This record gives sequence, structure tokens and C-alpha cells, in this order.
Amino acid sequence: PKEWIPRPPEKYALSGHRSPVTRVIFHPVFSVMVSASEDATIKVWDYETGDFERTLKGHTDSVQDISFDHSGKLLASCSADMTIKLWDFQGFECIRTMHGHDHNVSSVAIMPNGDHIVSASRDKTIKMWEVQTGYCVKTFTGHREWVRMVRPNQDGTLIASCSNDQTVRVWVVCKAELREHEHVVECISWAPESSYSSISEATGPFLLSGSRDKTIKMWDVSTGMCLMTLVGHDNWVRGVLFHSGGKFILSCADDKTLRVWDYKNKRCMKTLNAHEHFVTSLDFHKTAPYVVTGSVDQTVKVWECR
Amino acid sequence: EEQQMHLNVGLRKIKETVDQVEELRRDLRIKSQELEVKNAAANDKLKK
Amino acid sequence: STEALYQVGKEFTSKMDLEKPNYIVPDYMPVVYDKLPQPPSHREAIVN
Repeated sequence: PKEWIPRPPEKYALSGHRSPVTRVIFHPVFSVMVSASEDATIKVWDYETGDFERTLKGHTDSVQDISFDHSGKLLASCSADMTIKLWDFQGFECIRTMHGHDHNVSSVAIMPNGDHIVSASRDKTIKMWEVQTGYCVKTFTGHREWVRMVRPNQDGTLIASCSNDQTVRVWVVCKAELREHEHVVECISWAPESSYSSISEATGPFLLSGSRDKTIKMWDVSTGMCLMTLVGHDNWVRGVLFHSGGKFILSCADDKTLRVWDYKNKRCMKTLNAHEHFVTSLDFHKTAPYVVTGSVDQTVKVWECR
Repeated sequence: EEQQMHLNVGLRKIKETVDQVEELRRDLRIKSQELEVKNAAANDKLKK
Repeated sequence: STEALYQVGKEFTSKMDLEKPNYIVPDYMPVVYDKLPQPPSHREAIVN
């Protein structure tokens, strides 16, 4: 349960789509996965079988990011129509729609306590909402450009967001500001508790983030300094994430390659020819041996992990 | 919501058509410039 | 009873998007269900 690395070829090619795919995630409990899109559709697939289950229409513009509740019964999606729509996995119907963002929303995530929703749009603000009634509670300011991704911590108290302002701000419900970037930072991955011993051997909580600077760099929120710099990407990095066991680093970029990294030696071991065009997002199953990558060529592919 | 989505997609095509018209205007400008260059070269050659 | 009608309506329309955060509670608000939660929300207004 540690040697799980994606291997060629694709197990299943979920090509039942018509528009580019932006985000893909795994269900924490059930054996399904969902996928956002550009044509205001969220489609649920069965990654074990490869069969299309259902679609969740109701957005009026391109869906940017999607995230699940801890229990897996609640789904939150953000789109380009300035809305944070809320979905449940009991009857698969829209529960509430939250307005209040001045432009395109690019990120969303359920708080680990399962009561608040974080969001990040182009208007350089971070909004916190209530899952019970859709009423905003707090707003966060300190960015001056497009905010791409926001990712909470494992306790619901630390919130990290990346923007086009060459910064990765951290807020406590600002703890730190990191301004040693050289281009726009795009994606944020949080370090789980199963990697502290591994990184102490190699070198909390820790923050890892890719960017459009052809490299990945990682800091410490307790000190605000870069630990190790991971370089070698041939194009813009779109998505990064930690391995479930906390030993490997999974990332994707526009070079159509999945490079699996490690902080023991900071080098690439195998690049996977995933799609014929750019790769937008990917996810790693916490227990099952499966990797799914969401790409911008209107295809979703699932990789076996051996 | 479906009607609003169809209207919102419809305006993007108008924006793309505007951009295509502008780029075709730039193309015809540079093509007219090189055509005038060729005509001037031909007239100079005939004068020679 | 009026309480039965209110409870049936609330339980049936609990799944619908009837939340308006910028709801202005009227001064009068003619109430037909007693023991309605004061101040009401938009969902309570709809069921009432």
C-alpha cells in the first residue's frame, strides 16, 4: 500500500463528454468519482466499472472547482456565473446557491468540520459561508490579483490560498506571507500527518504548491521559508497533491506528463504520457489503488496503481 | 438556468466573431502594404 | 390542524432552494400559524 504508482496504459477512458474537464475528485466513502467541466455540467462516474452514472446540471457557466464533504454526502461546486452551488449525494439536487462574489470563482472547498464553505474568485477575496442557510460570515482581503486556489487545513483553523500576486497567504480564523515566487502560483497541496517523519528523515503543518514557473516549491508555515525546490517541469504546473502514505509527491502540468516526485532526492522517476493535450487536474484515492487525471481534451482517464 | 446558459454561450461566439473581424482587418492591412511594395518594385523595374 | 399544515409544508419544501439571505421582515406579517419562529426567514414566510 505504498508502492502505488500509476502504470500504462489507461484502465478506463471516460470520453462521454463534450467540453473540457477542469477538476476531478474521488468520493471519500462511495466508489464513485465526479468531474467538473466547461459546459456547466458535473458528471458522476464509477471508476471501478467505467460507466457513466448521472450528470448534475444547474450551473449557467463553466464549472471551475468541486469539493466534497468529509462524510461524502455533501458536494460544493463553484462556477463562472459567480455562484457557489451546493449539492447533496442523497437525491442529487441543488440545495442552495450562494451569491456575493464579484467575478469568476476559481476554487471551493468544504471545511473539515463540515459546516463552512471557502471560496476564491477573481475579485481577490476569500469568502466563508454557512452550509445551513448560505449566508456569508467572513471575508478575507490582502490579495490584489486573480486568486486561483484555496485549500484548508486538517483542523478547520488554517486556510491557505494562492493568487496571481506572487504570494501564498495563510489566514487564521494573516499568519504568514510568502513572496519569494517568480511567477503566478496556481495550485496548493497540504501535507497530511503521514509525512512528518518522512520529511524529518529527508530534511508542521507543511505547504506544497506548484506554479507557472515550471517548478514546485514547498514551505513551512511555522517559519515561512522554502524547504526544497522541485524543478524539471517542461510547462505550466496545474495540479499537485501529496501521496496518501506521505512518501511520494504527485503532480501534473501542461507538458502532458505525470511526474511522481519525492523529497528524499528531488528527482523524477517516471513520466506518464496521459493525454494528447494539457492536463488540468488529478486526484489520488486515499485507500484504493487508482489515479484519475482530468484533462482539457474533453476526456477523463483512470490509471491503475501497481 | 438552461436558457441563461444558452444565452451566455451565445455572446462568446459574438466576441470571437468580433476578434476574427479585427484580425482579418489587420491581415488585409499588411497584405495591402506588401501589395503596394510589390507594385512599387515592379514600377521601378519597368522604369529601369 | 394549522400546525399540521405548517409541518407538512416545511418538511416537503425542505429540499427546495427557498433561502433569501437579504430578507426584510415586514412590520405587520399577518401570521396564520401560531408559535411561528419570530423573527421569520424566507422559508418560514413561504410555508406560512
